[PDB]
Amino acid sequence: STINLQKAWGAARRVSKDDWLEWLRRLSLELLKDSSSPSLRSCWALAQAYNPMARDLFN
Amino acid sequence: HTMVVQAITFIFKSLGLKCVQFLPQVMPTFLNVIRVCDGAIREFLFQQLGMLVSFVKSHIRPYMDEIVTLMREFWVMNTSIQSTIILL
Amino acid sequence: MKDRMKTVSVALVLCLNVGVDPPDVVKTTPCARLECWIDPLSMGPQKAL
Repeated sequence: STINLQKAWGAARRVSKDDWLEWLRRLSLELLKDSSSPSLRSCWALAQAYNPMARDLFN
Repeated sequence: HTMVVQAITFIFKSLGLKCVQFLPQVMPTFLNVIRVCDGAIREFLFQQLGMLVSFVKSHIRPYMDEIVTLMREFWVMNTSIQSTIILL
Repeated sequence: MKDRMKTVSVALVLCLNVGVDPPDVVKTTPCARLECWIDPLSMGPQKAL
């Protein structure tokens, strides 16, 4: 359960504002998809549609 | 609409007999949404409310008046909504 | 009525243990609380018991 995680971590080839923003979005969504607590995971489907909801479960 | 409630239900079932804490926060708004929406989601909201009541059992006392008022208002000879309300 | 009988002694066992709820129960906010027509939460545990 840490193959996608490693790819989301060690990309680090971004060269633009949008590229780093995409890195952030991918990192955030992935963290929700796989979480020990079931309550957080259930929100994943909504986050993909509404971004402002992300950046609130990030911490 | 849908996802927002679809998640909430899943939380309650997972928590067990501890979701009661969140009743004052959720219930006042939830009912207010049913009175002001489109004909395309009322049945789904009623079904989800039924599931919520099933999970919460006796701690649903203070909201029964508003629930009953809603059922009174939205009971019509239409065949579809009647089965949902009967199951509720 | 030949088979007369009587009762002479009474034992009153009370497992109250005021102030703490056992794991099995989750209680409503008002809840029912009177015991022998006394509210146990208006005093101290020993006096109420």
